[PDB]
Amino acid sequence: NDVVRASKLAIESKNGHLSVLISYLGSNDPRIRDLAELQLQKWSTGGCSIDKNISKIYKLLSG
Amino acid sequence: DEIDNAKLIMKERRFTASYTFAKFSTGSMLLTKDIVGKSGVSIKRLPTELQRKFLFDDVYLDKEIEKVTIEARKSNPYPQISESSLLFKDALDYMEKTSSDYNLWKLSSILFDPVSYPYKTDNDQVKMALLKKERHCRLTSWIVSQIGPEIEEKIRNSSNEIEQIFLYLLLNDVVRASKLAIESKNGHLSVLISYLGSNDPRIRDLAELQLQKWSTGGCSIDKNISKIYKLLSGSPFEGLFSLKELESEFSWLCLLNLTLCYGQIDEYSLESLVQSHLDKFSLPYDDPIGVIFQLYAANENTEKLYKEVRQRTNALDVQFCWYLIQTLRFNGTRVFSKETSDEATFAFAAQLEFAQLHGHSLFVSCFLNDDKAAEDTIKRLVMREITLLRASTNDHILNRLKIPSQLIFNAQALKDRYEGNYL
Amino acid sequence: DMIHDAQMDYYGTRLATCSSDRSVKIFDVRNGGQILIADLRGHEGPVWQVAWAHPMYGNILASCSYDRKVIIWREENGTWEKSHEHAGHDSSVNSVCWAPHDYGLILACGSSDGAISLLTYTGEGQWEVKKINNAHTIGCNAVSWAPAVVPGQKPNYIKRFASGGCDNLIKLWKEEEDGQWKEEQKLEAHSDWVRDVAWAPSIGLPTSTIASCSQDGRVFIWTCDDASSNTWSPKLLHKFNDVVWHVSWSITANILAVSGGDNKVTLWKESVDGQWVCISDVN
Amino acid sequence: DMIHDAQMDYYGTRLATCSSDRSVKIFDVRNGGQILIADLRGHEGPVWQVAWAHPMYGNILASCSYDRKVIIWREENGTWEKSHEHAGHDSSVNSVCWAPHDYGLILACGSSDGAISLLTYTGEGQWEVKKINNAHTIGCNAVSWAPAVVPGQKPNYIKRFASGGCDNLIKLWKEEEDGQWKEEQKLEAHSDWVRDVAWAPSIGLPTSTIASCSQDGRVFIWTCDDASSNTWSPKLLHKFNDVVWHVSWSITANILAVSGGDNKVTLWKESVDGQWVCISDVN
Repeated sequence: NDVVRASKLAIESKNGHLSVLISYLGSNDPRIRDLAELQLQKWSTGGCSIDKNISKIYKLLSG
Repeated sequence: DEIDNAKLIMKERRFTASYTFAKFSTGSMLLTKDIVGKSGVSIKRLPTELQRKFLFDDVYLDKEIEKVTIEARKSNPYPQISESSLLFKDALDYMEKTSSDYNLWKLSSILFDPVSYPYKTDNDQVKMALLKKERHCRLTSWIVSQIGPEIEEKIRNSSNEIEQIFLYLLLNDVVRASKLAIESKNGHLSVLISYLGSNDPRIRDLAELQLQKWSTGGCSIDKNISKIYKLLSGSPFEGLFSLKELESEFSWLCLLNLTLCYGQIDEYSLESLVQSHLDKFSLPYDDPIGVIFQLYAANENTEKLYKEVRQRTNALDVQFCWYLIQTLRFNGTRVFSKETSDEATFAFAAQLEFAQLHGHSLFVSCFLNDDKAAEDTIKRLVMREITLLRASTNDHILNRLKIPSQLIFNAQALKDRYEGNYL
Repeated sequence: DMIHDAQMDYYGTRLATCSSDRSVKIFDVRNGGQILIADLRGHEGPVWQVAWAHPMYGNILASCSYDRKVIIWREENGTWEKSHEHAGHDSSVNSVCWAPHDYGLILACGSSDGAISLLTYTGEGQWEVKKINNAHTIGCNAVSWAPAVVPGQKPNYIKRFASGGCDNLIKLWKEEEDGQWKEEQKLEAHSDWVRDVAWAPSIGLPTSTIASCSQDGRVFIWTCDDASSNTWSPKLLHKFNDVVWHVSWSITANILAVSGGDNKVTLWKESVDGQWVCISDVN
Repeated sequence: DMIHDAQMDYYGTRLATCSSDRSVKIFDVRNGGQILIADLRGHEGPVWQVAWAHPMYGNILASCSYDRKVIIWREENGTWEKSHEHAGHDSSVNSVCWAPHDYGLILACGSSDGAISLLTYTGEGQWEVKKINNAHTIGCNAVSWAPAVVPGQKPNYIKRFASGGCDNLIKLWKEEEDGQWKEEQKLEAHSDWVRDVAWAPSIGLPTSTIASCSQDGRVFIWTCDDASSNTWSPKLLHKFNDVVWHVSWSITANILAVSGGDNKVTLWKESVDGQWVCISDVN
């Protein structure tokens, strides 16, 4: 439940787009919710090629 | 016994004892008369007034060319820039992370260098609100790294835990600011601190409607517990218990971090948002990172402000000016005039002349909009320094810049022709 | 002992000089170091100004003098000789200047008698002299050629050139499309002898300027907004409590080198605000 | 290490000095040679300007400082002590100045908080302080007293005194015949912090003048053509590409000593023509 040091890192590694979501993580917004989930569904097509971690994180947004 | 005409001719001409002369020469170097020459022609060269080490290495000038697309203009064959993907970011690498430079640059690389979704979702109402925030974070996430020692250390100072919390909030550090709220038996804070990150009118009114009642006949409350509720009110500076008083000990850039984190007074563009903080406070004199904000703040009047700012501009490096106008111009980011652009392009392209760096001169010069002046300059710059632009400055530059075939041959011969009777 | 004027050559290699001893020396500066090469003696009086021609015509140097004569020195493989001479004026010849290389090869010389000659070049050792009698009242000191601005190929140019004198006026000039020069305008504001006049070379920009200095101790920068109509509005740079001798324009930031006053030399630049400032003093 | 302001005494004998080390030294120059006498330490911060009072009241020296306090040092036979102190301002105190000896013995101090105090003297170790709150926006830097111009005996004077600040305005002031000072006028033209303001002492002549310098690099010489003309028309002396720090008036030829720019110091005299020139550079 440490969003601040989890974001400081997201930016320090050139993985900025995370720091953004990580921001929305603390609150409930259906836009984000669907943007992560509707995204996840598409992620199992032919490109099962991304960190098990980037997904785990989007998963945290699904609800 | 015969220097009498040197008293009549010197006197017939009005030529006084103190007759001195000075004249610049094509090579852009002056010659003032000092007894320091075989004849007495101290040939001083003109000092560049440009200080940034990476300009002297080919890799920069070279690499930075690959970033562009060159195309001959519609009134001659002289090359001019068609498309350039030039971001402040580019510069970051050739510098050291300590200088205010890296700052001034890394800042714009945030304020202006473009943000973007990495996957391919297409809901404009979303992608537009995401970048709107990806930029928001990136900016605070930066200021948090500048006020770092400034506050991180001001906290080793207080046997007043409630004050410590408020200081942890200032670092946009809600997590460690909450861990403390609970560890001191001041739990009700940890709750609000939770709502702090989002906009809920209930909380808003619960803090403000509360504050109003707090000035009746109820004292002994910490200036800090209030300062914190104030952070919930929405606008902390135009508040009923304002925070404008912090100014005495907190550098302005700290307060700003507040207007950007808790200051959402309205759900609108970040640009004008920054402009709001400025309306209430003044700013450090002679500070570039400061100016850069005003430049980002006054979004439509950029050129009007830039020009207006250029009158006390000894802080904004001619090279930066140029670079700014161009990263803004070629990304569609802001509104810049043709007159101002080229105006500041001669500026830079000239320092590079004075720094005997005709790679940069010629390169920058291609940024000229005036087909007349562009041709005009290039013909000059090349005609004079061809040898200097050939066999070793990495061998190609001229062709790399789509210069004209006829001018290369034309001017080149002209010199070999010249050297012909000096050898 | 004391040198008068000294102008570097085109590619920045040689460097012609001349002083009161009637001797025009031509050093050569390959790598910061000076190295005399020739000592062309040929004036019955001190030499005043000197001017190198555009390398487009071999290598030419021209020097004028108080000896009422102007000499043009050619070069033909180490051979520095005289390929022509012109003594068409009755008094001293204070200055010389070459016209922009597009108008061909033309030399403009103003004498102390109040006239001005214009040596044009024709094929071989031949030079015509379309001269301007009584162009100035007491005499002429400075001559400066207006930038080479473009209007069948090889277009006709508004061949202009200014020149200040002892009458306090800085008269501009123009080649009438028939054959001779008629003074396009006079410029008054100087309260004494106009010492030097320098036509600042248009950095492509159409805002043609001109600077002048005189015994009164003022330097004016005549800027003109020409919509086909002469309207040269002078602006004061600075007044020193002594005479200003020469004025030359830098080549890119329109940096005016002001040579006059206290044996010093100053530099100026027009600031983003309209007023001119001193950037540095030279010594 | 580095001294700030240093003003000689009345008869030109002693010479008070002060620098960033919080120490006010009082040398004495009998025959070109310097000879320190006392080192009055008493400021918790660097001392800014210093001012000697008219020998008419024994020998008094007053120094202000960044320590928010102003000290007045008396003298009683080699005895250099403090006969009073005033810490009535919340911030730095940039300057001090004594009113012409006719208005009695009055000290005018402007602080960095935007206020101004006026220590008048009453019989014994007692000093009243009629203060001017919020006289300038960001703060005050210079304070200069208007010349002692005459209108029962010992007439009432139009006790005026100017003062520039950080707000870019050079406000003049006047003692209302009742008790307090009301700013008679504001003077705008400076585009940045007014560094120093100096009321040129009327050489009997009624044409009262005033000069000011500021961070923009301009020095203006404000003028009141006549008396009660309410009018002050600023005129530009010169703009340098760096800040000007101090400006003091010579005493007879109204020679302005301009201290600012390149670590240099220049002198200016108004020429028979209205325009101001540089007479010499100082080093």
